[PDB]
Amino acid sequence: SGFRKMAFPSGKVEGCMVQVTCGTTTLNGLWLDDVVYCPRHVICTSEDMLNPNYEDLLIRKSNHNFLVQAGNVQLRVIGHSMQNCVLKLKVDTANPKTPKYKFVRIQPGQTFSVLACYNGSPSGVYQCAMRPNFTIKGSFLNGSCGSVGFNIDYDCVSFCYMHHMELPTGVHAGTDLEGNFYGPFVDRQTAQAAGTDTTITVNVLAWLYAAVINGDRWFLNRFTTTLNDFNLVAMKYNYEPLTQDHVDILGPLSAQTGIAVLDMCASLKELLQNGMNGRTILGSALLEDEFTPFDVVRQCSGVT
Amino acid sequence: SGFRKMAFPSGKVEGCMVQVTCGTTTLNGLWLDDVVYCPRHVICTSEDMLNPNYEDLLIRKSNHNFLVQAGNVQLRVIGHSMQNCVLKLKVDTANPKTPKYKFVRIQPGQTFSVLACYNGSPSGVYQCAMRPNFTIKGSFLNGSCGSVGFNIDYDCVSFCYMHHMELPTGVHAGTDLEGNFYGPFVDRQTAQAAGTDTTITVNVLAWLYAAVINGDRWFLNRFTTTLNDFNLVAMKYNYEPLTQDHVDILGPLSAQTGIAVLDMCASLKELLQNGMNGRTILGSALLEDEFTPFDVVRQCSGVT
Ligand SMILES: COc1ccncc1NC(=O)[C@@H](O)c1cccc(Br)c1
Ligand SMILES: COc1ccncc1NC(=O)[C@@H](O)c1cccc(Br)c1
Repeated sequence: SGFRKMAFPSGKVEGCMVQVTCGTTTLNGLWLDDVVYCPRHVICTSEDMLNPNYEDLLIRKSNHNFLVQAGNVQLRVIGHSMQNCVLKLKVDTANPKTPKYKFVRIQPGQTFSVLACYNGSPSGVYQCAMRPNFTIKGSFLNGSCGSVGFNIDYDCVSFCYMHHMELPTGVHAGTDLEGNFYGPFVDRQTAQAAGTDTTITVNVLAWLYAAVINGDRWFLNRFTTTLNDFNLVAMKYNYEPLTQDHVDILGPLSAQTGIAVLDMCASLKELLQNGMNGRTILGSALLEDEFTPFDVVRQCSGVT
Repeated sequence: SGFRKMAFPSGKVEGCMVQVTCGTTTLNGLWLDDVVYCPRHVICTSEDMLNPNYEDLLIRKSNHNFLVQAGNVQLRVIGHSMQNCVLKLKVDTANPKTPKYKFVRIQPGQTFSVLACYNGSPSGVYQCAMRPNFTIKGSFLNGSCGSVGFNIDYDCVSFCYMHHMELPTGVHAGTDLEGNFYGPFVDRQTAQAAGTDTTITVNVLAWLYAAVINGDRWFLNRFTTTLNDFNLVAMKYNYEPLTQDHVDILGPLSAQTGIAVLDMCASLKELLQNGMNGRTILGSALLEDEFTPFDVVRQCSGVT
């Protein structure tokens, strides 16, 4: 028992982290096989970030200008190319620590672990979720760019995020491993405000099932609701509309606990309307939305 | 910017996890050099846990009865001994992945990362704190025993916890790496209720400084207090008494923000007396106490 914001073990990703330097800018890179992936803003100076022309900036850069260091050893750069907002540095050596891996573009609401890095060195790991407005509420300082988000399915690492920037609102934006930004963000130091950060309803319900599984049951009530009635409440509280796909994905949790999805929705409805009244659920005084139904099952069953 | 419950990168610990089986019981072991450390209750059957005589149970066990598997390869056991509540299995091979390490017995209030394991395989990593009542609020299922807690200072892993049991209250108890339980708990399936779980005041103050550093300042007020006045409030709210050692340890955070420790105490006093009024601090609706002043500085400065 017990429920924690748990991240995947980071070892497989740690063995991929390298330091990439170009001119006077140093950030993190991801070394998989004979390719190093890093944010293209590594070629920029502070003056360039105002409105950079990455194609024109990359013309003045040769393979020898990209310094790639893995631990204390220097990798030899034999090719460089830009794919969207990432640079792919072909090195002469395949990473001997390359795990089985995939590049996946996640959907908003999905979760992933982040290995925060500085100068190619890991500092920590934490669990995140892609917000419905395509930002992530991370913990990153200057030099953390190139740090990646990922999920692990037994031995396969699915890289889904690469950190690129911090918005003036303190929230984070980045790309998938093909260099495509999540959301409308551009890799430019400009006015970029995030949209409405709605609550991931399916995740809150999954976390409510996790609470019941771990003994916290005070919020269970004698009521039920319908998808349309629940969604009227969810709209009022800036919660994502619940769909039959969401109900279907909560099936195993509903089966495990014996609490119908719509009954759990009615508990959530009353919690939205009446608040927690000074009470807590799984050590939290607010409704947690960064655990997917998959995460709850995984943690409550011990998937390694 | 941003503040997260961040764990240490787990790679160095993952390379130490092995599976230990004795009879029909399988749990995790920690392989460092040529020794495997695991909870001594591995020699018990379900019937034995009611009141086990570990010395008498260990007499019927020989080196060949302890099956130690690292990945898919079997380690040869050449010695076995009991140190307090841990078993030390001498193997014929030093772990090639042994990092620089220490065994440390932490104080209540200190934090550490846990690598939850099952059958010698890591499932996840999360940040924990030793509660003042010597329990930890973890996330562990049957088979997680032998999973360890640790801290990392650059390249050195300081192992501080080994998971042994779950109390009927759903909280967790375990030992340091010398086999000594934190708190009064015994490795026996008996009535063991935890003491009062007080709030780690110095950590809440450190987290309040983290909030100011990251932009959340609404809770700052025009007041100050004294250590004795603050402690009258802390006693009423089951908070640990604040000492001059605690004030001293919060010195760097006070210096960074320019907010005197006693002024921050006065903000905490008003938050205890008036609550959050439906507001949040660093995405939490309650006062977070599982970040030490060291953790806040580390995260806010990017120590790798
Ligand atoms: C203090 O800087 C950070 C803190 C956290 N995460 C990331 C950063 N870095 C930046 O945001 C910055 O280098 C930048 C500016 C404009 C566009 C891009 Br692309 C990148
Ligand atoms: C479901 O079991 C768990 C869940 C989480 N963490 C640990 C366990 N295991 C136990 O508590 C159990 O093997 C036991 C019983 C009595 C004394 C000892 Br020592 C160990």
